[PDB]
Amino acid sequence: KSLTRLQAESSAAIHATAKWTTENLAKTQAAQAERAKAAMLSQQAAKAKQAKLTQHLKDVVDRALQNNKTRPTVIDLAHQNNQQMAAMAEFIGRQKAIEEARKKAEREAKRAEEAYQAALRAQEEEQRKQAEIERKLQEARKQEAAAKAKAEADRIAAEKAEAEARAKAEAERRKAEEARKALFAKAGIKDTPL
Repeated sequence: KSLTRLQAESSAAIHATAKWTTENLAKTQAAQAERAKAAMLSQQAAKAKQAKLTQHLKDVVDRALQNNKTRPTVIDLAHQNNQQMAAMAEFIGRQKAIEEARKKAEREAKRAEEAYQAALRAQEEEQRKQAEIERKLQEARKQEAAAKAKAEADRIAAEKAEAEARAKAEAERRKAEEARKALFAKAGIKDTPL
């Protein structure tokens, strides 16, 4: 094969690889946009869960403040009677039990708050990765355009070298035939009808 045809095969193979690279990045972009959308969905669910468990904590706090209204009066501590002691002991038991339930509602609200912050960070990270893939995909498209333009220019150069090779061989063949026939014609030996 001619050097121009061999050069056109080399650049066509490089353009085929540039196409594969761009296509791989385009599929990566589409799969990464789906992961970002999945992370937005998971973040909206953690946001809802945080609001729900915060409301539950608020409801347990209101149960405490309602029970606190029932606090009995025990001021003569040296002369407490059995009914006043039972009233105070039962009030303290109810306040301690509500406090255990409030501590648990608060532990759960805090975990849900932390899970909402983690899902916000995960959404941010999937969007960061998506924007980086998009920058690489733009890079892939620019390299592919350059490879396409080069493969095309090499193919046209190969075609031009063959058109020129053919024109030159025809021009040399006609020049030799005319040179031979001019010797006869210049000596006055002329052509005649068939």
